This record gives sequence, C-alpha cells and structure tokens, in this order.
Amino acid sequence: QTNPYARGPNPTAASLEASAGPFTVRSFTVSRPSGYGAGTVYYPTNAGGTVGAIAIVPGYTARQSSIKWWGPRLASHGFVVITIDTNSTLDQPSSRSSQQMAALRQVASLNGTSSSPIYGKVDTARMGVMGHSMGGGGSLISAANNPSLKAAAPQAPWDSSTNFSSVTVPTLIFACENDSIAPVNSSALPIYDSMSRNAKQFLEINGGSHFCANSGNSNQALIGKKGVAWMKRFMDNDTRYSTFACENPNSTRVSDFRTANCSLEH
Ligand SMILES: [Cl-]
Repeated sequence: QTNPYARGPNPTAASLEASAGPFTVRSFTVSRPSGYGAGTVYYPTNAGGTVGAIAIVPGYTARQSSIKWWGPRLASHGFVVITIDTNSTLDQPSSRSSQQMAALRQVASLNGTSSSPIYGKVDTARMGVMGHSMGGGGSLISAANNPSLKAAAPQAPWDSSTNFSSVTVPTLIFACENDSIAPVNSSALPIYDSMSRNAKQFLEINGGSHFCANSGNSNQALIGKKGVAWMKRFMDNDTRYSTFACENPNSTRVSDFRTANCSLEH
C-alpha cells in the first residue's frame, strides 16, 4: 500500500548530503510570536501533500543564527520548520521545552490561517523537535512530556538530569567528541543510555567542539543527511530512509556510533 506521508523523489546519499534537497524553500518571520521570543518559519513549495512540522531551539545565550542552517536544509526535503529565539537567552531547558511546544502550536494555528504562507501545508498530527545544548535538553523534555511527537534529534544536549528513561519517541542524539561545555560522558551518552523504550541513535562527531552541529559546521553533509533521514523515517514512517536513518556511517568524521531498535531497509 502507498504510504500517505511519503514525499519527494527516492533518496540517494548525494541528494541527502547536498546543501539543499529537491523542494524550493521560502521563509517568513512570525509577526506576533505566542509563548516564545521570535520565530522564522521555513516551508517547501508543492511538496505533494501536507508535511510534518519541526521546532528547533538554540542553547543558553544563543539565538536562531546558531541553529538556523537546519531550517532550509530540512524544509527542502519536505518539512515545515520553525527556528526560535527564547523569551530570554538565559531560559533553562524546561522553559525552552514549553516555548518549543508553543512554537509548534503556532505553526498549527498558522496552518489554519488563510492569510499565512503555510495555510493547509502542515499535517499537525506529525511533529518533531530539535535543539542545541539546553535547547537539546528542552527537546528531550518535550519528547518525554509529549509522546505524541514523532521524532526528536537534539545536538550536544544538556540537562541537569540525564534520566530520559520514559521517552518512547525515536531519538537521534548528535554528540561532539571533545565537548567541554556539555561533556559527552556526563550529558549526551548517559542521556542516550537512559532510553530503553525507543528507536534511538547516538552519533558522535570526531574531534567536535560543543558547536560541531551548529550553523557553519564542517560536517553539514553527514549531519544534514542524518537529521533529514531520521525525520523522514520517523515523522513520515518512510522506509525509503530506513538505511540512511539506521546505518553506521562508517566514516572517519564519526568517533562513536550506537543505535537501538533501528532496522535497515528490508
Ligand atoms: Cl546551553
């Protein structure tokens, strides 16, 4: 049977590693942000049907610029993406999670607003969360509080507590090998090891600083391929992406790879 959520051409490693996918992307600034500081919405033209929505949150002291490369990258593969600024750059992970969920609710409100460029473009039942550092911890909190979310892909996450054992949402953790801000051995890896109820993955970037997955990084081909593949596999149930989502990249750019409940394409 046809998967009703499958969008776009059949993927290749080259198409997923490119700076942009097949869809043309447009963007707008949210005029009156509700429950968060500011937002930019990225969306594809003629994706072939409604698409899922992803909300991305930066870390402590940081703004949209640090995570905005994901906006066009994911939207060009068939997603509506909102990148946000928080009410204060000093907000903690629980506050970042509340603001991330408020941003997804505003994308759902704009989907039902005839004057919005994303009117009727979103399947509001299929949503995902991403973010860096405290925004990564906020994404894990969003997944723990909202198991109705379809995917999570935080990067260099940090939270006071690394226990995310209740999470049932498919979660990809990008980690940065040499992170001295949210060290892998006390943040990303214990967070990954705590989750025994989900599809999950741990991808550690070789020699990476805490900022190894932020805008301007030198691994956008691999990181972008993995982020899009994970969101495609789990937000769209798209088994054309099972191998890209679940595979060990076998790359010199990766210093540690682990995955669970993640089957390759049969
Ligand atoms: Cl942070």
